[PDB]
Amino acid sequence: MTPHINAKIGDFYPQCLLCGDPLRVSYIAKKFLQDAKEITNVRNMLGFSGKYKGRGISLMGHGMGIASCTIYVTELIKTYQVKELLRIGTCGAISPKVGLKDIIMATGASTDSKTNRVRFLNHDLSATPDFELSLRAYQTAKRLGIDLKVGNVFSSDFFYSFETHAFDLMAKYNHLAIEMEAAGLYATAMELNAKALCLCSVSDHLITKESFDNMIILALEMMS
Amino acid sequence: MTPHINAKIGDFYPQCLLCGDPLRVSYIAKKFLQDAKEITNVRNMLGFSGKYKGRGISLMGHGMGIASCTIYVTELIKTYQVKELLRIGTCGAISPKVGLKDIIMATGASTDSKTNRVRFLNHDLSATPDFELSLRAYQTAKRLGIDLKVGNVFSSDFFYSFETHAFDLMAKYNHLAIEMEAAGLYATAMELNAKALCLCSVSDHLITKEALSPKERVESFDNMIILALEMMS
Amino acid sequence: MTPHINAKIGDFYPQCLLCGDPLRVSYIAKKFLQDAKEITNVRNMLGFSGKYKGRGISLMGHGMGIASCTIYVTELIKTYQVKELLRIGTCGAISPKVGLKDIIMATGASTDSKTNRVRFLNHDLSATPDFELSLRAYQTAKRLGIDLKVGNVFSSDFFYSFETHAFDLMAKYNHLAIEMEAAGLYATAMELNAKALCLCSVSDHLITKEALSPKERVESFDNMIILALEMMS
Amino acid sequence: MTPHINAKIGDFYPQCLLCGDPLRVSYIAKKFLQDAKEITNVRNMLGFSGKYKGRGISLMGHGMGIASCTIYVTELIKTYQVKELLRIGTCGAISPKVGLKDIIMATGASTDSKTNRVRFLNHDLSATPDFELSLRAYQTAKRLGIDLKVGNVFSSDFFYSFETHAFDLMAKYNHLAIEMEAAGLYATAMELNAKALCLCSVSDHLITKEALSPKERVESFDNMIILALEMMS
Amino acid sequence: MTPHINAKIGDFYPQCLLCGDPLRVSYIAKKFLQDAKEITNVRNMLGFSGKYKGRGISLMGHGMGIASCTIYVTELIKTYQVKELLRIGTCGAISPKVGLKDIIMATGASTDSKTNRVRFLNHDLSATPDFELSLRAYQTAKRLGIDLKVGNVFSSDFFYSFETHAFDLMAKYNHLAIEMEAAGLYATAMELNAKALCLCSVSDHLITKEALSPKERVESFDNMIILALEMMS
Amino acid sequence: MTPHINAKIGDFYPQCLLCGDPLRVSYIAKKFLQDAKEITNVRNMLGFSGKYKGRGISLMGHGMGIASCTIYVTELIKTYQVKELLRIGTCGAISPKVGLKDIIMATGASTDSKTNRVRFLNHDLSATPDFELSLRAYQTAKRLGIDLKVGNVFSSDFFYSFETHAFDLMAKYNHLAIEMEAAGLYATAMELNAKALCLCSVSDHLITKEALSPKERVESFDNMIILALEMMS
Ligand SMILES: Nc1ncnc2c([C@@H]3O[C@H](CO)[C@@H](O)[C@H]3O)n[nH]c12
Ligand SMILES: Nc1ncnc2c([C@@H]3O[C@H](CO)[C@@H](O)[C@H]3O)n[nH]c12
Ligand SMILES: Nc1ncnc2c([C@@H]3O[C@H](CO)[C@@H](O)[C@H]3O)n[nH]c12
Ligand SMILES: Nc1ncnc2c([C@@H]3O[C@H](CO)[C@@H](O)[C@H]3O)n[nH]c12
Ligand SMILES: Nc1ncnc2c([C@@H]3O[C@H](CO)[C@@H](O)[C@H]3O)n[nH]c12
Ligand SMILES: Nc1ncnc2c([C@@H]3O[C@H](CO)[C@@H](O)[C@H]3O)n[nH]c12
Repeated sequence: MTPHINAKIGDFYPQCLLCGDPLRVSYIAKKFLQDAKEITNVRNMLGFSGKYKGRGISLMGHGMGIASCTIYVTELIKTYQVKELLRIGTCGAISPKVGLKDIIMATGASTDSKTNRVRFLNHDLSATPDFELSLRAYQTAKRLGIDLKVGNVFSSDFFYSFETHAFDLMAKYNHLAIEMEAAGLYATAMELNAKALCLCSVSDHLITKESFDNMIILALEMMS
Repeated sequence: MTPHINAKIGDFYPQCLLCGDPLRVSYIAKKFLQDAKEITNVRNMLGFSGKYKGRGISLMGHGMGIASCTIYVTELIKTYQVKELLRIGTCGAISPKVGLKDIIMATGASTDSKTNRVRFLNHDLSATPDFELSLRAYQTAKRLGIDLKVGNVFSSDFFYSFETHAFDLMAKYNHLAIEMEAAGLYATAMELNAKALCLCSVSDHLITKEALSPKERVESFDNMIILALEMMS
Repeated sequence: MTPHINAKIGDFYPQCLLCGDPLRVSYIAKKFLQDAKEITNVRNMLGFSGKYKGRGISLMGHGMGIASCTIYVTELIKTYQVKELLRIGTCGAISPKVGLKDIIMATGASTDSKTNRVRFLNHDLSATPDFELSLRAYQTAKRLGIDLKVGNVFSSDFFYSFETHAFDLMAKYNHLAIEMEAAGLYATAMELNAKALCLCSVSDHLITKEALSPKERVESFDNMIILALEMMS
Repeated sequence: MTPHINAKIGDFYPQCLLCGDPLRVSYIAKKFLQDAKEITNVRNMLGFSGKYKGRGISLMGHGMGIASCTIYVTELIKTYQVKELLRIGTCGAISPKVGLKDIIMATGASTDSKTNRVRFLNHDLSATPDFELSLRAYQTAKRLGIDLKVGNVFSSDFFYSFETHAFDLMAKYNHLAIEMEAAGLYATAMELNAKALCLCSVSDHLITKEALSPKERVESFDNMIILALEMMS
Repeated sequence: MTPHINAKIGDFYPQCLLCGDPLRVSYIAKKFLQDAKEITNVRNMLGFSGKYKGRGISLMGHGMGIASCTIYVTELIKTYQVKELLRIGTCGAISPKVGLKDIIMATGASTDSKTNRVRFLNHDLSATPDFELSLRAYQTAKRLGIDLKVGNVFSSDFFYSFETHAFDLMAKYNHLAIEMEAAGLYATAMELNAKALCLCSVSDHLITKEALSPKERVESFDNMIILALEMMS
Repeated sequence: MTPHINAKIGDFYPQCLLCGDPLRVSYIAKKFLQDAKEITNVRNMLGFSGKYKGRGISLMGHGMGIASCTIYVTELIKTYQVKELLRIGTCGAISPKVGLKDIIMATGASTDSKTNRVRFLNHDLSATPDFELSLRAYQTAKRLGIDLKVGNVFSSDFFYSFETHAFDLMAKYNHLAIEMEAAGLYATAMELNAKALCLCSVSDHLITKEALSPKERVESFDNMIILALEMMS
């Protein structure tokens, strides 16, 4: 076990969905999985294992911020042998190319964190997902009739930003939304030779100021 | 209200104890507070309001890491008018001068985060607590008989460090332990003109190599909890 | 009629193949492009327009290094109205998952350059290609039987590196090879709302030191050239 | 015997007051010490030993700027076995919470220097004083009826700043004044396991534009001096 | 022999004139050299050897940008035994001290590149030419009657800058013009213990927006070419 | 008139010799200057005005480190209208090209300071002297038979370095010795459009550990002193 997860070794399936909110994790388990079982609950951060169309899938909460997400993903990969990690979170849109409830696939995750400079020789790590997973998401979305928005996200250490004047420039450079974990998810899976992908649903639009079941079904179907 | 707290304005007393683990927040509520009332629970991050020896105090969980801690502390100060914030967390020791279950008062919080450079002109912000709260901690601990170790902590973005070779250097510069929130709590309270202090109890020793169970991280630290409650009385 | 291109507006088709070496650009025009016409030649950096399976395609040399690549790509987009930019080049392998003659599709381009920090608020810009273009490359490679390797590249300001001790760490973080332009092409295309993708053929293995002979170098690369022309038509 | 101090080993008491200005060091020796003795004079940077109310105490100049301070402090600790170093300097106020001639105790020293990143892994070192000395100063100030302001200072490489637009942000983050050595004093004493503290009296008010004269910066701060001598007794 | 130069070892003279544009290299070979042989042409990047008024000298193109220039200079020094490198080229004026057609000798080259921090301990490398070459340029221009402006240049990674708002500041600090290679040339010559100098001629004024005609760009730089060739004699 | 200089306006000649040690400044006034007159003494930092071979010449102490040197140089130029600043001093050699008693002319000054990044858009400022002054020194040294060594120096914030393992790399990049002010003097003179040059005499070798005796130090420094005074005539 670990300081942060109290599941037995082997309780996690090799494919795992991730959200920051452990209550969204619990919602998915109850609504979409058969024979769901809570397997961890340290710090109220819940994880579950269960079945979707007969196939095992795990769920795990990772909290908020790159440092929190990195703890849980590192342990899922190294201790619990998880191979495929699909984050399904929320984000604040900053681009006119997306609207409320749109699903974004993050093909790159920029950041204001120092974590990847520490990891990567003080240079610029382009934090990216596994390509096969990104291709799988695109094809799965197509057969579900979901319109996938695709681009970069900006993973910030700040929910309440001190650089809101720079949102336009981020959007100019194909950043569709801001969240707070993807660059850490991506860098950790790169570090540990695992397959990761971030999808986020737009819950706020930061420019225009304006029930993610479709993203959940997308994630479950691409793990089938 | 706020995106991460569903208490209404006025639910928090202006003095608030803080832990990363909302279950520790839950444990302190049930055991030490009379008429404890759960006042927030978004994302399972629990907060409480209750009285301690007749004086009202609040409790709030802040999650793990500077980014998580900053969200909750910002919201407590700006929206819930919390005035004094006392973090009582855990940490990993990197100094021979401390052992398991020792209490550390962080008079400075160094960091490998970029957050304070972003806040502070790309310069070095020396993240520090409110001196009056630190003096209270020292005096209260003296009165209670608690041996308070005082020094810097290092607030890291990494629980699993890529720089374990640097631990002796950190300890040479008076860093007693590593945790992951103090520099953010301190900078946020500095930004927002509030009073903050970080106390942390040693749950791991990174040199003599020990570690405490997740249960033990809630249960073996009543000394630090009582010290915090007494400071706020 | 930019400082570095003397074509007229309208001489470039909206899809353009890019190489650092203008002589390779010339090779492609003479071997593959019907009705190939030279349209620019400032600094001996040649560009061409022609047709491949009935579709208009342009070709342009960009020289070596992010700064050189950035000049040409900026001018192609902002003056000559190029919308899709497909770069093919060579690279030096640093990963045990790729070998000589492999074709790599760069789904991200890390860098030791300061250019993207200058462009992007002194933060970390994750320099990435257009997804629909990468989709086309994968689908076309499968169709042509090419076993496309997919991962990051590291775009360096140094051909002769001062950090060869870091190659294993780059390879651990899914960098398959080093070249010197992709981070620049990707960031310029992101800035200017254009669709770009980089493919590179492994001519040299920086770890084992194996290297293609000149005849091998042109034996392969022809496949990469066909891939690029096929995905653009 | 160092390049910068020509005292003999054993001339310094373990407790030493420090000023940047050696003529203030001279002023203190002549006015407040019995049996005072000039023990060093290299580069006109004077130091003295003598008694204050029967008790031995040393005084030493450290010049202006972190690099100068670090030289003298390093030598006082490593060569002359000084254990307690109390700086009593001057500063320029940037916060409305203080005025001319107020005394400030620096519970942290932010900086625009690169020295602490060089010392400390290119991370953020929170340069802080020894807590027991800081406790000593608060208690003695109270005991003497001296009003003592407490907060951070910002130690800059610049007397003539290029970032005066940033002073309000500094003041917002609890920086009461700007001086040029405390960060280096603090980090050197952390490096070398010594006890250090910085007090500074406001000699310039950067928001209203007052500036005392050179004569005045030596003679107008007797309360800070008496405070320092008292906490060393 | 080298990946980017296909001359035989010994084909270059120890003194080599450098220019970014290989067609300008060819122009110099035609108008100023006798018995000139083109000795290298990889990537259309021409180099020559021949006689300037009876004295053997070489010419070599280096492309655009620090990374491109560093490749060619490194190969000239380490493989082809070049000892004195004189670089000429154009620049964009940012100071009121220079105007169109002025020749600038760069006694320092500042930069927005990360390359010298990678080279030099992440500190500030002051990239400078060989002094004897600068003195020889100064005496040769005086003798030839050529007015030589002397100061710093700024070597940018960006031909199309994102920091045009900063040009006045660069000019205040004695940056007369912007180009894209000198900082790399100087750092490379310093690494490899070779002598190097950069002259540049103002073809464009980035402030007043004046520019030379197409004819003038062909014909106005002969005085700089002659100065270079003469100081190699 | 300034917080650090109590000279009357007009007390300084427009040509000023600088040295960090005010007692060395006094020594120069006392031995070489006709009608030498003390004009400032704030903080025991002496300065003088007088005549050498009939021409008026000022001397000024600037203390140790970039921050201190910047204070005095800024005030000399801005308040006292000093136009030409000739800095002498000592240095610690790190290159095998120089030995004890050698006089070094610094045509560039690298640094580990953050000052020039703060000054210069967070980019790399190449700190360089005025070229005319460098020629004057070379020509005067020639006339006087002095074998003047020319290259870069490294201006460090640290007398007691934490990076001694890097000295060989510094010397590789043509850094002949280490001192602590030149990068600041140069940047300040660039900022304020003044003419400055740094000369330093090798008193110690940090590689071979040779050192000049306390006596033989003063006879080696008269040569550099006379070089400086002869340049200002
Ligand atoms: N402006 C923003 N708007 C909506 N959601 C987010 C988020 C995401 O939601 C969480 C913050 O509520 C956090 O984990 C992050 O992934 N970050 N920033 C946001
Ligand atoms: N060796 C250790 N290293 C880093 N952080 C912690 C902590 C603290 O406990 C949590 C991480 O387990 C988080 O709240 C952090 O601040 N305890 N032990 C730690
Ligand atoms: N070790 C290496 N091996 C093969 N090719 C390259 C390249 C590519 O080839 C060019 C340098 O020869 C340049 O344009 C870059 O894209 N960089 N580094 C390389
Ligand atoms: N407005 C001001 N700004 C910066 N430093 C100082 C100082 C201090 O006084 C000296 C500079 O005058 C030096 O010791 C510095 O720490 N006094 N007033 C200052
Ligand atoms: N604004 C500018 N104006 C004129 N020349 C240049 C240059 C020089 O000309 C080349 C770009 O055209 C480049 O390699 C450099 O040598 N850079 N920036 C310039
Ligand atoms: N290793 C070293 N050796 C000799 N001199 C110096 C110096 C020079 O001498 C002073 C240090 O005593 C300082 O101000 C600088 O000018 N810095 N570092 C030195």
